[PDB]
Amino acid sequence: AAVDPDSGLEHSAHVLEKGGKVFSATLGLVDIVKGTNSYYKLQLLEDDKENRYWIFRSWGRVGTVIGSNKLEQMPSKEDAIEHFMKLYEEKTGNAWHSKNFTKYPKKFYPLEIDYGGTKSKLPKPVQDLIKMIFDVESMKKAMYEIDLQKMPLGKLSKRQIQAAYSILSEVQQAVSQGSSDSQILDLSNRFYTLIPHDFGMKKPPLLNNADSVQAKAEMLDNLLDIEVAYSLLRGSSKDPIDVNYEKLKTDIKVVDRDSEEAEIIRKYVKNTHATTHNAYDLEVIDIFKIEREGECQRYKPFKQLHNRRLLWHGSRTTNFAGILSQGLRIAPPEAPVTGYMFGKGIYFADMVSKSANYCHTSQGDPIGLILLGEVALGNMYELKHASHISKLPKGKHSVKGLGKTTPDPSANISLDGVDVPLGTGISSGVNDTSLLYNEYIVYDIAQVNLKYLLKLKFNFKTSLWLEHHHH
Amino acid sequence: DKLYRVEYAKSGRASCKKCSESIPKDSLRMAIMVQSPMFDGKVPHWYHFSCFWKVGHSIRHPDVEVDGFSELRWDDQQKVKKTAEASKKEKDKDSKLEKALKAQNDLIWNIKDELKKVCSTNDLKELLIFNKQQVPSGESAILDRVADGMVFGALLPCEECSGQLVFKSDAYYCTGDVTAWTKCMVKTQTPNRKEWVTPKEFREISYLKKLKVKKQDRIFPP
DNA sequence: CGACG
DNA sequence: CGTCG
Ligand SMILES: [Zn+2]
Ligand SMILES: [Zn+2]
Repeated sequence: AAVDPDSGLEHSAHVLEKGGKVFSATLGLVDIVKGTNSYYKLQLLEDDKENRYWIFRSWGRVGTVIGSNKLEQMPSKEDAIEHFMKLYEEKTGNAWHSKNFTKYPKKFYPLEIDYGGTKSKLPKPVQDLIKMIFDVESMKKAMYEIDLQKMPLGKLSKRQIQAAYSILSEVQQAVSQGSSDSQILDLSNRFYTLIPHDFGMKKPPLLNNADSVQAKAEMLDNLLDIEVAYSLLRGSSKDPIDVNYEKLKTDIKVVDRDSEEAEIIRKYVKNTHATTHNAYDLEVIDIFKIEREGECQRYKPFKQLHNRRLLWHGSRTTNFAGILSQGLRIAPPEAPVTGYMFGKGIYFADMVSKSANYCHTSQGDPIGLILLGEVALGNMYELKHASHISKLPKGKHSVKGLGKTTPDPSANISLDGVDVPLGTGISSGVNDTSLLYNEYIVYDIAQVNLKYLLKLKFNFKTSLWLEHHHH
Repeated sequence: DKLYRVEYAKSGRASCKKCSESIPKDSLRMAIMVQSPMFDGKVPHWYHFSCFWKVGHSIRHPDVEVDGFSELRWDDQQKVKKTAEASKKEKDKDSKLEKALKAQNDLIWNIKDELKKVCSTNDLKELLIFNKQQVPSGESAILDRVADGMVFGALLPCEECSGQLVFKSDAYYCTGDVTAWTKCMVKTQTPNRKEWVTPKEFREISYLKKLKVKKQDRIFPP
């Protein structure tokens, strides 16, 4: 762990360890009523050389300068440890070690901060792709960055992030259930404790606004996915490239640029993109035929199904590692909703614009990844508005949200007996609908069979594009 | 809750932020609540009642802008109200209710003075215990609540959190914990209460109260 | 939050 | 503890 710099000893000393336990604690205390949003930091420092020991306290209000600190030199290590444990028990009401911690009123709560040959023979496009999805520099940057607006008190262990996730799901259950205002206040206090927020010196607000709650749930789910990817990176004589390829449990091939299926893919991408809600254009780079291990088997129950279609899906590149490792997955029942309008399931789009907007690519990383899946839709339950459903109606296999714009159905194409909606964007005759582009949804992981995967540059319409386009 | 505060000095130890001299104990003092730079909490900046108006604080209405006004002695309330400046049935009943308020105030204060005269702090703690009342921190609050109970009755526990209620300037606020994370916020001007019961030990001193229980009911600000 | 009677 | 900052 890190030595708090307000002590001026990060180089002269180091935080102390013993019995497989570290002596740095970061406690939060919140009351939305009175508005209190306080932090308490406690450390026991040991000089890198001699038997010199310190106790460092700091306290104040999160994301502000209100507060103070104190550094004491202790005559010994044992006196330091006694001082540390007694201060901890004073400020939290619990002991230093305990399987079952119990919150006590007016007492702080502890926060779980997370600290810390060459003989490959694969084709170069695939090697670049692997370098892309298993990138460690970007992963470590995003994992252990320093954003004092989102994480005013440091990185949070995945445990606490999922705890707050469940608290938000409970908040939504409550708001649904004609809840007590106090039932909401308890969860609001607990959440803002588990996840420190920089509110300057304003009273933290209640979690009544369900929309901002969906937003915070999206944030927490993003952090969870990043934690999972990092844990997957930390999986010799084989080359590291092949080593990380074997983690995927998928067979990858590169379609020939001048191929025919490749040209059909390219026509799909070109037709179904729209510069109307996307300030960029798409450029294909490499096509990839993928075959996941076992997924080819679990999809057989549906291969004789009707209305199998080849559709888009798009996520951030970090997850793609996992996505090839364990196919596409549905959310759990205890997780909250993050914005999707049709419950928890596998989502697809028929227009690359929509699914690509979910790559969240940046002008600094114009590259993104995007999957093509043969999804067995069967019978479409067609809806125009949001609806958090649970049971499909008797006779339906999938759901479809109808937008105001759709590929030209007359241009459909059959690849291996699979409809492909590569037509151009035209108007659908659907009146009184909220979606702009169609959405397809299934609720059984086995109804999807990943077939292809694309690398794409997002050519943004900035000064460079403006010069190349005006000359 | 408010910005300004007024009370009798609980200790002769606070230095005035103007004249930087010890404010004596039990003396009228006025604070301005200011945020602290040392920790995440407001702190009172105390002034002698005199020094407080020389700092140019333009208090329009003390009864509302100053926390703890409704709990001072009557003549001191009048002093704070004056210094803050430098239709028949309606007005008639207005005057009569004002006199009733003065009555109740001077009454509670005579009770507290008799108590402090005859009883000890532990005697008052025992009086509170016997009546199923929580013992607060601070001699002042102890005898304040003893008087509350003796006038209106042993407060009955909260309906939800089961914690004791306490009279604030405007209502009986609950002081209990609905959970280790958040505190309770019930308020009401009509709290349930059973009759106050002085233990028989203090009967010799309860005749030193001459009974005079009365059937009074807490008069709240408009 | 620490400091102090 | 119960004040005070
Ligand atoms: Zn003064
Ligand atoms: Zn209560």
